[PDB]
Amino acid sequence: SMNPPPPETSNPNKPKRQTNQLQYLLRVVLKTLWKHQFAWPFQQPVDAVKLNLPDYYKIIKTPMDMGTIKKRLENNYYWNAQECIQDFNTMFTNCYIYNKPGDDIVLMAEALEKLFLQKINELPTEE
Ligand SMILES: COc1ccc(S(=O)(=O)N2CCCCCC2)cc1NC(=O)c1[nH]c(C)c2c1CCCCC2=O
Repeated sequence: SMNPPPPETSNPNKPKRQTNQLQYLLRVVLKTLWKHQFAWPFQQPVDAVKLNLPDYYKIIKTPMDMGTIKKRLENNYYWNAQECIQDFNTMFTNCYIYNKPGDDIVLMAEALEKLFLQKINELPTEE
């Protein structure tokens, strides 16, 4: 079983803008999680081929990861902050669907998610 193509990170047909909320999402929220001890399972799409996980994309139909989110922000793929927040939520949801209580990755996801929520609770004012 092959990996699916990774999520689109650029769309030359979508209008683009910079906002303070998107600045905060890339340079505060994403950066805080990206530099964290537990970031590494979440920095790129799950490679079901190299890791020999042929059921991963049978179970996870909306994959998402912080490498994709980072590239989406850097390519101005998001217009609304909620599009980016939704991607982080999807990434965490996938981890809790595929993995079980007691798995190390679940503990890593919980710690990253706590930090994500703390940072998003300080999202700046909308324009
Ligand atoms: C044993 O699992 C790994 C071992 C090493 C690395 S790695 O060293 O980072 N690396 C180099 C080797 C080839 C893959 C590309 C990066 C990653 C992973 N695995 C993840 O990054 C990852 N993430 C999630 C969200 C998952 C998983 C897989 C396990 C649990 C299921 C899951 O939900």
